[PDB]
Amino acid sequence: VEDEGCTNFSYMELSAIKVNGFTCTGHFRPTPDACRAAYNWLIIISPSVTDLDPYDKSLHSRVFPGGKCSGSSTYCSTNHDYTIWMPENPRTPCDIFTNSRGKRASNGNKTCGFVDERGLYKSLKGACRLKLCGVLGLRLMDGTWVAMQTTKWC
Amino acid sequence: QSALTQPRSVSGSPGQSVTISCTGTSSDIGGYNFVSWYQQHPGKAPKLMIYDATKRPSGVPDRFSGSKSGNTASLTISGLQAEDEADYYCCSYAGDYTPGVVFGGGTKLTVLG
Amino acid sequence: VQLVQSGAEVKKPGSSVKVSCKASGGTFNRYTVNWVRQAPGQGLEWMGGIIPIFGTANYAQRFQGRLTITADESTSTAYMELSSLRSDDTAVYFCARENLDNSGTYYYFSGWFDPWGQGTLVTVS
Repeated sequence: VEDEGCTNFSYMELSAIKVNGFTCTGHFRPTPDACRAAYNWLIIISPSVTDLDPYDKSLHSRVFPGGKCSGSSTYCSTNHDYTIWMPENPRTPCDIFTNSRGKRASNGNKTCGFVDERGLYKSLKGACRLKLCGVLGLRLMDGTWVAMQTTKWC
Repeated sequence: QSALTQPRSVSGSPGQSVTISCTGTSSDIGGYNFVSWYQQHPGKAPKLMIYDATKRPSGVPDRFSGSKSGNTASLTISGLQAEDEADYYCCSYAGDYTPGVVFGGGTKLTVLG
Repeated sequence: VQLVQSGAEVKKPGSSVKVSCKASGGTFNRYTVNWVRQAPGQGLEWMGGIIPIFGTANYAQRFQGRLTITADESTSTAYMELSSLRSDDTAVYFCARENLDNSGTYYYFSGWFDPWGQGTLVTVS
């Protein structure tokens, strides 16, 4: 359950956010510059929606080779040659935060790590300060962002 | 800490146009930027003029206009009126590693005549 | 939104102040309360802010451990408590709101200060 002899709340805690987009296809391979202008008309275009992980800022979808990408920062290539994916808008929403409650601390001036409302001990060992939607909170080594009392940079 | 570089003072006669520059605006790795300008009369609180780059709240005339270019930002007052004599501060989002916002040095606009 | 601060205060090298700010009318869900200060004849400086919905407070690197912003939704009152006052802490301390949009487009401490308080002059020595 716990680690390291730590035994004794309200915090802000945070990947289902969609990023609308499309795909360009021609049997030729690449027009990044005119694909956008083809979209600004509001080669062929079809809607393809992806999700971005708020920490890696990485778009995820089956159309992507390994299911990941990043946005150069202009185009993104898929499984095939002729297909490049491009966003309708070249960012994490700031309306995906919440207020959880797990009480955590071992000594008076020492905090080891918290426990979710499910019961799981996340340790505060080896975490780093991370800015996320403009508010400064720690990124844990397990990979979840929390806004705690806080001394390293991710 | 640091601050945004502004001029110390600009001048204009009534009906003329002046532009206050601002350098060192911050931008996230992924491109989040947020510049804002405030107007402060002597002894009064600051008052918002441009909240996003080139965006105005209600009650602020179209004489006031913002613009962004890289880490630079410019505020333009057109048809300078006497009531525009005040201090002017740009304000930028500090970015990844500095918490909050960073203010500029402040620019004194004096209206002649 | 309408903002009013507590009155002026004169203090002492080594004492502590508490400034207040009560908010009247807020149709906004995503919002934030900040405190910027203004040394005499000098510029503005962001000191720290709070997200009252979550109680999360952010602070500048300076003013570390000397300052704590606490807000209360029930009375819509916010507080800055600065302790161990030096003489260079003589300034006017404004409280400013960030009435952000509920569609999550703008970050939490980007500096969209539309409602401002009248100010509180804190003198030391």
